[PDB]
Amino acid sequence: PEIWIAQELRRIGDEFNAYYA
Amino acid sequence: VKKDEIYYTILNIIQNYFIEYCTGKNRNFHVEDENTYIIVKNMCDIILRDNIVEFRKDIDRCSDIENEIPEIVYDTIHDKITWGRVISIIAFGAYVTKVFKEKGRDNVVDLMPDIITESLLSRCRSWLSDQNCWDGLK
Repeated sequence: PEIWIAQELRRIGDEFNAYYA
Repeated sequence: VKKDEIYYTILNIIQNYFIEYCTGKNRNFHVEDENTYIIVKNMCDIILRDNIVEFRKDIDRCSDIENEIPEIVYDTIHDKITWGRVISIIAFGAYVTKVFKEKGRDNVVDLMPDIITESLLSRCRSWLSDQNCWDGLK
């Protein structure tokens, strides 16, 4: 629930970060 | 917790992006730092465009979401802080704000910027300060 959200913000944050320096 | 120049350096940008994202009105000329705002504004608009559907599912899966924002932020960057995670929080924060706005009553909308800025700084202040706040994001 609130933990699933947190983990998806980490996937999104980590992928976003890798593709842009 | 403490409202310093750092607290308001971040809040100014989050507050105006939420405003711009909810009303669709340009805020490039109300923000203190125009160059940062454009960068962060675009970063969040990319995340939203690519993940608005997932946000819509996770949000309908979670009742009582206003009082769960600090926990989501905590559980996103407790093991490590990165700008990618910080931006994802702001973008998802923006979506929630719009969602509570279209649900129709604004008293929460007035608080979302402070709520995430508080949650963000409760764990990342030194990390943000050691980069001169948004300078590290450029």
